[PDB]
Amino acid sequence: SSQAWQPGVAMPNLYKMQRMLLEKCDLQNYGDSATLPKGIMMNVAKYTQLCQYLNTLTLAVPYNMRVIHFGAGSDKGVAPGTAVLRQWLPTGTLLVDSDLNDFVSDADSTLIGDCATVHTANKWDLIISDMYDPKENDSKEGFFTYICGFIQQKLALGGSVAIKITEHSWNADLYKLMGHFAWWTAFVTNVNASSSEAFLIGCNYLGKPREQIDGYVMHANYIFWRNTNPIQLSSYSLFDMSKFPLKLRGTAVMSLKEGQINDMILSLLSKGRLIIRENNRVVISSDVLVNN
Amino acid sequence: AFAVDAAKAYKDYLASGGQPITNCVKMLCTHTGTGQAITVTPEANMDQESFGGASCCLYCRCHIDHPNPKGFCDLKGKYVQIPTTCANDPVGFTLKNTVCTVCGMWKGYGCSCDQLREPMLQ
Ligand code: NA
Ligand code: NA
Ligand code: NA
Ligand code: NA
Ligand SMILES: [Zn+2]
Ligand SMILES: [Zn+2]
Repeated sequence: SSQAWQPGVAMPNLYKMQRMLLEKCDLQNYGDSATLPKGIMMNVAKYTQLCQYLNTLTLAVPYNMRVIHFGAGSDKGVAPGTAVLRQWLPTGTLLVDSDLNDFVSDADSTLIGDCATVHTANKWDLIISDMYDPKENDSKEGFFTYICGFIQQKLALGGSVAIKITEHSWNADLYKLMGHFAWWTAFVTNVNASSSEAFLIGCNYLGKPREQIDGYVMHANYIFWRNTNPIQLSSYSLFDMSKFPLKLRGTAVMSLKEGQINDMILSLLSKGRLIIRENNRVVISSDVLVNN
Repeated sequence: AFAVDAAKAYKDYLASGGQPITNCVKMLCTHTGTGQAITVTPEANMDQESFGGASCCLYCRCHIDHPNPKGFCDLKGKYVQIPTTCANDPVGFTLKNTVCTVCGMWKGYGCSCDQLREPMLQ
């Protein structure tokens, strides 16, 4: 009952320490749908609750923040999630989005094509993904292989991620990478609690493993949580938008070498008080296959 | 001197009984905003709905060039406030209306730059 007032529910830490056997995700509240505010799309409601929850975390929010959003195109050719991120993020935040098919966006720049065709010369402060690619319930690669590589090469230390997963759309390597953040969780939006969907949130990237995570076991732990803790569908949090905007912390950004990352630096990164990356001109590109 | 006139084509389509462009992205907001027409964040007042700008632009939605030399969009990356009575056709509203360059309110839907303001208040 108490969770219905929240934007959603984060997986309790005790589940991360178990070794569950994988099995079907069978939700008691499945097939159902929540009562959305008049004319509000499920994608706007879902992203609003994700941002409402991200507000409670130690996200680094530097001036000139850099955010990239994957899987941003809707079936109707617009970008509802991008519109919510731009509302949530401080004005002036650089926002780039991307998807497989054409769509019209409020993002500063939009890349169309397979996410594997996306290249950026710069590092990012936040990565959001709504990409969906399911597949026997074994670890799936495809865009998950790309996102694991993108996180390890283009995420600034201190940066965070919110990557959508489901019972069948997940990757063992992505769960292993959550151990490379100061903290992580699986977050279920209350408006979509009847789905196996969750956002894997990595908070404050350390660029190295703080904890060894077996991704196959951790997905089984996630499913066990969803199977045993029913989450009541709720749109309650969507009606009070007074504290919605991400607070501009003006988090310090500095370019330190890999050999200068000591324990004091790791401690600042872990508190959301530091971003490590150069602050060069943001340059992105989408590879084009040439064929006659 | 040929040039596609998308604006006139949409207005004629609406006058003939055509269904307005749909899937404009409506945002959640307090509805206690300034009520200005086009803002960096949702500013809907109690009589308006805030929408993602790109989704309410005829040119953006029809994948057509913007009718100005620099091909610049006044809506993309911003939020447009649409009177609730016109929220069923945000694209038609933005096309048919003009933002006051002085107060930033829609002309005929917020702009009071032309009112008397004769009796002053203490
Ligand atoms: Na904003
Ligand atoms: Na070709
Ligand atoms: Na109407
Ligand atoms: Na206009
Ligand atoms: Zn436009
Ligand atoms: Zn005016």
